[PDB]
Amino acid sequence: ERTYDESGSYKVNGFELFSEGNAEDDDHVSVVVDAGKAYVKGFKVDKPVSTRISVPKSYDLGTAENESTIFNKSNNSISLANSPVKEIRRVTGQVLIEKERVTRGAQGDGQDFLSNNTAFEI
Amino acid sequence: GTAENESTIFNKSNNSISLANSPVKEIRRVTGQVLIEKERVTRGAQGDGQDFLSNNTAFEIVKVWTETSPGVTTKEYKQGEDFRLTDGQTIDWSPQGQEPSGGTSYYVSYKYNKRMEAGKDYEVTTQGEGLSKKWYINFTPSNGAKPIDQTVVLVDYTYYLARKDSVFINKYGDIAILPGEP
Amino acid sequence: VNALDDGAMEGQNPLTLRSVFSEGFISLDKADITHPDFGIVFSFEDAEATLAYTEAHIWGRLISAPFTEERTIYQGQASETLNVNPYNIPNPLAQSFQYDENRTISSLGLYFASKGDKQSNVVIQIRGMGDQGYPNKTIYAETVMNADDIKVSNNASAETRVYFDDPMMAEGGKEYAIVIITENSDYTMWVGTRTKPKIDKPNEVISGNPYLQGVLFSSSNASTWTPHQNSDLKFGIYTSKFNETATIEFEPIKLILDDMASSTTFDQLKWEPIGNYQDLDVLGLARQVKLRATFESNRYISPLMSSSDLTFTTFLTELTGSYVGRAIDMTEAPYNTVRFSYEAFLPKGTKVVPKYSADDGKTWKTFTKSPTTTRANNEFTRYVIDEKVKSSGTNTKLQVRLDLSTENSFLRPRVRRLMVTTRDE
Amino acid sequence: TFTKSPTTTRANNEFTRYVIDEKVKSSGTNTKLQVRLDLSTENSFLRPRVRRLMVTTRDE
Amino acid sequence: VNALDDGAMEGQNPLTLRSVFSEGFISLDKADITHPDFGIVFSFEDAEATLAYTEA
Amino acid sequence: NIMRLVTPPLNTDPENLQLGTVTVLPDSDEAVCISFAITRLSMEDLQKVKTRVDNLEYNQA
Repeated sequence: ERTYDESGSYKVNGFELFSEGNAEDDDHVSVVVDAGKAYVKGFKVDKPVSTRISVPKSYDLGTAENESTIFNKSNNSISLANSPVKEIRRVTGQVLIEKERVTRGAQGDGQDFLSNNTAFEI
Repeated sequence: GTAENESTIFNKSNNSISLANSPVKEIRRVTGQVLIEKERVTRGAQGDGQDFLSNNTAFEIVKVWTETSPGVTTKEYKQGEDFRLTDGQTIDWSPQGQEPSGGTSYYVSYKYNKRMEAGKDYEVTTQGEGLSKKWYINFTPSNGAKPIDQTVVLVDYTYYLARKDSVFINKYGDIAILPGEP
Repeated sequence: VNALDDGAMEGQNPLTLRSVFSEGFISLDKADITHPDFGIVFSFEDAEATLAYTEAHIWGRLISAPFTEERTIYQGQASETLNVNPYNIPNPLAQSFQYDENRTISSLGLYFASKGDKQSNVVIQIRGMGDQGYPNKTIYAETVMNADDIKVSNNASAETRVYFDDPMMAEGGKEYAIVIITENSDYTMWVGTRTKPKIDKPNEVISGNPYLQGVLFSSSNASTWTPHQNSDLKFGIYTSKFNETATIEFEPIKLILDDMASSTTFDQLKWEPIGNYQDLDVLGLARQVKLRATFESNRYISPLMSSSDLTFTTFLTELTGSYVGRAIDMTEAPYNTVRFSYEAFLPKGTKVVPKYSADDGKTWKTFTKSPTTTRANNEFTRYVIDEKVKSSGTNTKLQVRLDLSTENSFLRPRVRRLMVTTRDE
Repeated sequence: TFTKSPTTTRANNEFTRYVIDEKVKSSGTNTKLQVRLDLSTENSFLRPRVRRLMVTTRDE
Repeated sequence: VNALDDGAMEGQNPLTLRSVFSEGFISLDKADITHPDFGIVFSFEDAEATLAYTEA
Repeated sequence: NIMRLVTPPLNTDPENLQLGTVTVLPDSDEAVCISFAITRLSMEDLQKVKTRVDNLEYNQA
């Protein structure tokens, strides 16, 4: 009580963090905490030897949608903003069809279906 | 059934646009090209650095300029030597040309694809009844962001599917039904 | 306090003091003048900042004036005419002066021999005088004078009067130069030169120097000045002494019984019609109410508002404007406490709301604490706020703002010696 | 010569900020300081540049 | 940082900031020009120092 | 969160003493480890701070 009320919690020495990457599990990264001494809540905490701990790997995904880029005929490559890409959900882009053969329906003044249902200009 | 990328040219004369499939359940997404005018941007401390736009889907920069009073252009920066668009997110000042001082605010105008919000950017209505019933995207609200004129508007939405079944009777007198493909 | 006096900042990647920001109001380097809300004007002679008049019906006569002028300096001898722009006529000028005491300059007197067309105008400026006795690039006052305002005469009799929106506070023992600039090559001014005959009295000649403590200057770019020792302009400087109160009266005046009750509900000491409003009126449902307004005067009343003919809308304009300082990058020095100190002169009907942002002016916060007050001088008062802005965590960005607003045109606030310091506690 | 590698922070397109923080003396204290930079090239066109040199010392 | 902008130093027994040295590359007072290895040149407009061309 | 915007968790429990933080890169074995442990200041260290304050004051004069 006296210690906490005077100085609170504090470290004396040690407790350095080091990354080792030991393959104990592919879904974890090993971390070493060096030996060291501290006073927590006024109680001494003396550790003679380092302690090993493991953190789980980060696999949570962020979604990028409608990432726009003007296509240029001169340069076909277009870059993606976010670096660690996992998969591309969809790529869409205006395309021109030339000389598509269509059969006139039997009904007069009717409707003939196009091969693609996303058309917008004839 | 899922209808995706259903495309229709937006006209400034006629805001309504129709959906092809009649029994619409829910509109997943409405997207259209929108022009922001006079967006305030703060210059970042790093010289020749990057300043992030409010919207991360931008694809074209119209005008970058500063003003000390309304309507008076102190300077207009030239694109391709003073700044460029990078990743459709940032105004990159890595080009050799001039740039605002660090900490100063400037204006930006740019085009981006906005995901329209129901009951804010557009309202959904209907005219007919039964099989002839239709669904329309009106873009009625005044403050709502409207698509640029003569640009494509893409609508994703789902709709119900009909089913046709066959009735049978066996030698035991048991009437039964086989469900057909929706 | 030391940083307050620096007044310099680099454009590209400036080295900034960590957890310190101060504004001496002596240079534009520390200010984000391009900000949309920036509408403050500096006064470098006083190291102060205030609001300039902006226009955005009946007439009104300023009866009791808010100050009385007196002509302290006057060089009346004239002999010749000098083109304002001698070195560019096909096929600027300045005149130095000084005072032995602290005087409040209110207006200037000049004499023009000829002027340009209707559309032409002349820019009048007061600039400071550098240690080597030459004009410097600092400008303390500026105004634009149209052709119609410039009176002219063939005997140096017409005196055009120049008024500035803010008064020029001339410090005792310091030199100051009047500067006259115009792009038009058809402007001339009377000048007095030693040993030359007087215009109106050719029998007499100018024996001694016209004005001994001043020199006439000329330049082809308003930067390199050629002195004329033997010559001085014919000019006159007026100084002012403010009085206790000032009164305005408006010409006599939606149905009068509703109207007078409706009007006198709004015309009161605390709404934007500030000051002791009065009226007298006439009976029999007569339409002619006559309004009066009285208010406390001070040394910072605008001469240009006093001289100009008022209206009920030019008067009772509520002026607004804000100071915005450049964003400070406190990455390397995170903070969670802010001490905000500033001196502010607040006439009746004015406000100075401090504000800060920790996100490059996306959002502006306000302090919850009330400032502790310490009186600086008769006008100004020191306001200090010390508040833990963040309860947990630490910010990494700082941007200082001050919001100024007025109820009427004549009474405006003034700020100086802005100092902001952050801590991590 | 300092044994630690400098931590780097970019300043602009050209310049980069180099900072070293090292306990030069393990025991005792120095009482004299003189600061130096050695500059070098290996052809006549491409040359280094330096600016905003700041050195400070502490007793820890 | 403040000392970086001073760029003045007295010749005989100067008063110097304790535990601070900073060069703004704006004045030759801080520099030891007479040292044998001194070989840089100043660009006062940019506050920068660099190497000038020399033969052999 | 993305590497530009990731931050460590915010905690105010008195019962725990923070030793540092471990950042993991997105889908990688690599990890960055930094120690931010609060450490004591002996009387010699506080006297050195007092001396540094005196030097700061002297430089200010």
